[PDB]
Amino acid sequence: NNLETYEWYNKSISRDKAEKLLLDTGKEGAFMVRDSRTPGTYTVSVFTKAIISENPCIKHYHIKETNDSPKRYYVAEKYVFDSIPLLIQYHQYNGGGLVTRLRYPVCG
Repeated sequence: NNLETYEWYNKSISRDKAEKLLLDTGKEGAFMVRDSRTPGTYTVSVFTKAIISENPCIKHYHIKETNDSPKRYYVAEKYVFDSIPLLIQYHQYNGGGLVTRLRYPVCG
């Protein structure tokens, strides 16, 4: 289940790089992900077309894990999943709060 393969996943990524990659993509709600280390949760870098202080804001959401069944990972003590991809795939489609529920996974 080792992410690595999602336009949104960004291994060894940081908070600055994702934003950088985000600011590069623009897709309001640019979705990205970055591994953490804790219980095994992954990070999700979400970016809202930003180029100044107009409004556009970036957001790095971490996918919390809760002994799957029901699901484990989540980014809002909300809808949890057995993996970021599903957790992401779930946001990318259905609702799922988040800036825009995974508007466009950034892969930089």
